[PDB]
Amino acid sequence: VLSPADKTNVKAAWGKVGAHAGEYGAEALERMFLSFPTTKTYFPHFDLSHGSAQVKGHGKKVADALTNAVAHVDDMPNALSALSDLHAHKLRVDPVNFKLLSHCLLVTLAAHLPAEFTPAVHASLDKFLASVSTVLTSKY
Amino acid sequence: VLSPADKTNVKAAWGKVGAHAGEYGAEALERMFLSFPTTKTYFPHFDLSHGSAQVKGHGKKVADALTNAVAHVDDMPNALSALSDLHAHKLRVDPVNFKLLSHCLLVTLAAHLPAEFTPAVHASLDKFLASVSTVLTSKY
Amino acid sequence: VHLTPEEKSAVTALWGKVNVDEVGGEALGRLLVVYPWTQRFFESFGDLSTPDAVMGNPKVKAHGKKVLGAFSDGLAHLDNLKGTFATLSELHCDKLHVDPENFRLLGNVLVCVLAHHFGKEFTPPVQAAYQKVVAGVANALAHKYH
Amino acid sequence: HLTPEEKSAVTALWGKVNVDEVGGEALGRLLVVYPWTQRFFESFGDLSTPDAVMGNPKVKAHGKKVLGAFSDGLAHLDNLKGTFATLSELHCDKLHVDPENFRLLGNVLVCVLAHHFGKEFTPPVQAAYQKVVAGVANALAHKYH
Amino acid sequence: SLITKLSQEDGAILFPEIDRYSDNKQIKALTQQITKVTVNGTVYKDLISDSVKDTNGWVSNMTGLHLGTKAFKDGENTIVISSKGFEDVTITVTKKDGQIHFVSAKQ
Amino acid sequence: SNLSLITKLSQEDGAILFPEIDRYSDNKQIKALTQQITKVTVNGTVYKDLISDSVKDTNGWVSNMTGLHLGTKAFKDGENTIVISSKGFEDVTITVTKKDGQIHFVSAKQKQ
Ligand code: HEM
Ligand code: HEM
Ligand code: HEM
Ligand code: HEM
Repeated sequence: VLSPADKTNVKAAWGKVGAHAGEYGAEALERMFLSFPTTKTYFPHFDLSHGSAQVKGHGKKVADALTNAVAHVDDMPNALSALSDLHAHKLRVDPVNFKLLSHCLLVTLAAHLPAEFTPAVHASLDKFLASVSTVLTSKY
Repeated sequence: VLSPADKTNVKAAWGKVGAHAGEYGAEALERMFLSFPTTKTYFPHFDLSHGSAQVKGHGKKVADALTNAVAHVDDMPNALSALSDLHAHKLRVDPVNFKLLSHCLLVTLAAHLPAEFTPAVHASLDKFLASVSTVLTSKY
Repeated sequence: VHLTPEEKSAVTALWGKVNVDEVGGEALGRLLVVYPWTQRFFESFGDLSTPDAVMGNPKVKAHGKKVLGAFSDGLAHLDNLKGTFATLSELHCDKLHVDPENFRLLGNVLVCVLAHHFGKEFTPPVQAAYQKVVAGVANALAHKYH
Repeated sequence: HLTPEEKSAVTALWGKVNVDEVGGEALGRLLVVYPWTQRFFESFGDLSTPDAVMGNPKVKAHGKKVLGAFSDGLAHLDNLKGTFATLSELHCDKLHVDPENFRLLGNVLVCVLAHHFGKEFTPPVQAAYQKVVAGVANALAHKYH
Repeated sequence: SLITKLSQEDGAILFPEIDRYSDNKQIKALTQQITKVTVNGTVYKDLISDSVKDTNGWVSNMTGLHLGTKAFKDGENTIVISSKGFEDVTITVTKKDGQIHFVSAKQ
Repeated sequence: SNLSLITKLSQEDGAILFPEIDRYSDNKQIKALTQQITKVTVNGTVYKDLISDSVKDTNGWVSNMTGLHLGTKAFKDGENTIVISSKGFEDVTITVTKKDGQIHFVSAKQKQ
């Protein structure tokens, strides 16, 4: 379902992120906690203040899991299998929350990629984030 | 996605439908048109009155598509590939509508299978209808 | 949400046949089995690891009775659901943080439980009237979010 | 509701919005990113590619009507339901649009604002705009119930 | 027989039956496909969603077709509406003592 | 009288397919005609609308996303005549030839 054009777009946009992956993951998490405060209840023992080391730390793990998913775009269910198990079985994350984080990741990419975030690239990144969400909610 | 227990449950419950497939599909469509009237706009060429031959025929089309998906439960994206092209590219069905028809199909099964619709069978049928809906919305 | 006189009559005739001690527990129990992430909110209820543990759990049965009682309250005040559910909306939205999509899921599980119990009596027009009711209850419970 | 600081942040960013272009960009992206929404715009002509959508004059003109309604909402934040009552009836009774799509359009508008403003579209500025677009989506869905 | 009346607004007139959301698919398609509007020979501009008060402008919205009265004169006024794939619609209106009256519509 | 919209057929096991008789066609006239089919006859034999069942070796027809499928039970060697009736449309006459197991498209006609 992710077309060759979509894979090209995702790889080109995500490749522009590069070394800023942790920074952008932390920014997307902060956007989510501020816009959708109920999402904070999933991290009760985190310091969720602006610029917190725990948020920065978690943002880099989220961004690296996305970088791994871009490299394994042809076999995403296998690559994110263990992560699908954690979110559904242990954390019990409500599937509506994946749409909230995906939106905040897209908003962060739009804010940092003025030239690259065209309507076609936006549609490709949306398809990619929806495919990751589908995989992460598949173990219910 | 669908566990061996889910596949067993779906095969056993859908096998109880048998020769009533068209009847149950027509009943689920009628439930959908009455409960969610905006869904009628997808069938402007239909006589949508109770017991109409067009709704009866379409219900048999839908139930037979589902019987085919139960037989190809191990490779549903491939079996439903052409049907998913049609619903996305030609019919432009809004993904929210697949949840409405899935709910009306579940209500029809609950009304006709009193001795089999246990909580586990209900959960397996819900997962099956959501898997069909996932394939049918994958070609956007 | 507005029901026609014929819809209001159909809803009330079916509801009088509902076992108030069991239907709520069955709907809550099925919500916990079919959408397992909802168990996150009922951790004080104990064992919910299997459909038997859920359906036989006394706290699930007792809570489901409170829920069904609130649905009965809504049925008696169909023209003022927002006011009727104001205190419950404040509880679910400000204290519990239940995403309002879960209100829609519970309403739909209740509709499946009614279809399961009533069979052929739960006709497509009877279901259409109950869909207006459960959407109205879900919208009144989500009101303190907006 | 919006706090005074949120209301101020929203108004300061909105004054910088090009009213002739942002609506077309948000509508065009809705049609490209969620293609089932094209079912409602068959009268607009060619929407077959992202370039045909973004260059379509009817998409640009419609975006101006939509952005004008969002501006009307921004001037009546305490009475969104009343402000959108006739539009809500239209979208339900005449257009048959599922209200979930109102949430999708609000989120595409937030992405367009982030894209145009970059670093200026901070996490607190976005949180205020999320309240606005959810309030507009809920007002437009009101006459469905 | 589809256009039969009009209403007066501030520096503008309104045709309610020229409805872009009509239950009659032919009326809906004609309004949606409008390419040209002229009043007494003067070409009007589609103002999209702006007010048409005292302009050579028109707007088609949920309440109908709103026309500014900048090019209106005393006596017989001729409005010509052109639509892609449709025959031109001629609307005749009369203006006297500030009042505009519907005379006829032809196609 | 010649129909330029139906120009070819494909052969299936005990069936023939007219892909241009499309109930989802971008041509609104083809779409409406296919949607409103009321009668299908082959060499005078009335065919039954099988809705979604296989038409293999039947006196049956199905209109779906790949076109109009007709079973070949009433087909004979030489000239075959197919008549398609549709509510509010003029009858469509399709001529095909059968020889050595092969069915060939000859012509399609319709008044107006
Ligand atoms: C794009 C989607 C997501 C990706 C790629 C992702 C990725 C990850 C990764 C890599 C971990 C750490 C794994 C480990 O070290 O054990 C994690 C943990 C976690 N995730 Fe997600 N996640 C996603 C969505 C969500 C959503 C939507 C929520 C809830 C609002 C959420 C809540 C959590 C929580 C609570 C943890 C555990 C944090 C801790 O206590 O260490 N995740 N996720
Ligand atoms: C739309 C249907 C719903 C109705 C009518 C409803 C009704 C109720 C009622 C009557 C109570 C008791 C309030 C009190 O103690 O005064 C309650 C409590 C509660 N509800 Fe709901 N509720 C609904 C949906 C949900 C959903 C979908 C969830 C979660 C997935 C949920 C989670 C809770 C929790 C966690 C409590 C507190 C239980 C406890 O601590 O004993 N509710 N609800
Ligand atoms: C929440 C945001 C929305 C706002 C503020 C909005 C606003 C508007 C406005 C101002 C009009 C013109 C009404 C008039 O002619 O008087 C309109 C028309 C329309 N809207 Fe929306 N709308 C929204 C969302 C949507 C969505 C999500 C869809 C579909 C997926 C949609 C489909 C349409 C269509 C088809 C028309 C008619 C276009 C025509 O015939 O030219 N709208 N809307
Ligand atoms: C469980 C999900 C669904 C299944 C299995 C299903 C199955 C089918 C099948 C088998 C066909 C006929 C295909 C053909 O001609 O080859 C069809 C057609 C169609 N479907 Fe679906 N469908 C599903 C969901 C939906 C939904 C949610 C809608 C909209 C509310 C919808 C609207 C249509 C329409 C408009 C047609 C064409 C009808 C005609 O022109 O006769 N479908 N579907």
